[PDB]
Amino acid sequence: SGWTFGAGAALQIPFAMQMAYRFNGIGVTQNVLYENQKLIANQFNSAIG
Amino acid sequence: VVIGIVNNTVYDPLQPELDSFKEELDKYFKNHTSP
Amino acid sequence: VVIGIVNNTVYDPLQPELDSFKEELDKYFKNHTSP
Ligand SMILES: *[C@@H]1O[C@H](CO)[C@@H](O[C@@H]2O[C@H](CO)[C@@H](O[C@@H]3O[C@H](CO)[C@@H](O)[C@H](O)[C@@H]3O)[C@H](O)[C@H]2NC(C)=O)[C@H](O)[C@H]1NC(C)=O
Ligand SMILES: *[C@@H]1O[C@H](CO)[C@@H](O[C@@H]2O[C@H](CO)[C@@H](O)[C@H](O)[C@H]2NC(C)=O)[C@H](O)[C@H]1NC(C)=O
Ligand SMILES: *[C@@H]1O[C@H](CO)[C@@H](O)[C@H](O)[C@H]1NC(C)=O
Ligand SMILES: *[C@@H]1O[C@H](CO)[C@@H](O)[C@H](O)[C@H]1NC(C)=O
Repeated sequence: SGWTFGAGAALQIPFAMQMAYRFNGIGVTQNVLYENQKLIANQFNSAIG
Repeated sequence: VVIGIVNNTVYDPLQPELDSFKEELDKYFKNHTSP
Repeated sequence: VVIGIVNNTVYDPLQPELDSFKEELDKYFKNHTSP
């Protein structure tokens, strides 16, 4: 549900779509995420290792 | 490259500036090319 | 439905762009259709 469950009812969002919203608040457009989806997943998944 | 994209037609806000005025220009041109 | 609304005209910004071109184009049509 992302973060909407901290203000009332919980609403579902695809996880790929949700990460675009976080980049939107940072200051970078959401388009850059989809153009680099594959390497980010490898970068993030190996980060926790 | 974008995964999960879908097919549909997008509308330019300038289609009412082109599709609705190119037709007026066509409407004039048909009245203009007839003579 | 909105309370407190007032009366005036929303000056179209697309209008001067087309008007300046219509100062050409509408003039051109009268320049080209008349002969
Ligand atoms: C959205 O609409 C567009 C336009 O109709 C679709 O693009 C076209 O998709 C077909 C098959 O999906 C492509 O045919 C393929 O051509 C290749 C050769 O490049 C051939 O090897 C394949 O076996 C197949 O016949 C067609 O080329 C393609 N048109 C262009 C201009 O690339 C698109 O698939 C639609 N997408 C969805 C999700 O509906
Ligand atoms: C704003 O202007 C509109 C006209 O576009 C006014 O609407 C008219 O109001 C009169 C009575 O006030 C009616 O008899 C007309 O039938 C209305 N015409 C339309 C097209 O609505 C409106 O009253 C004006 N409002 C203010 C606050 O000036
Ligand atoms: C079409 O051309 C005729 C010929 O003069 C003219 O009377 C008429 O106003 C024109 N109409 C438009 C819409 O241009
Ligand atoms: C008016 O039409 C003539 C052709 O009849 C053309 O040569 C001229 O350039 C036109 N006027 C303008 C300002 O373009």
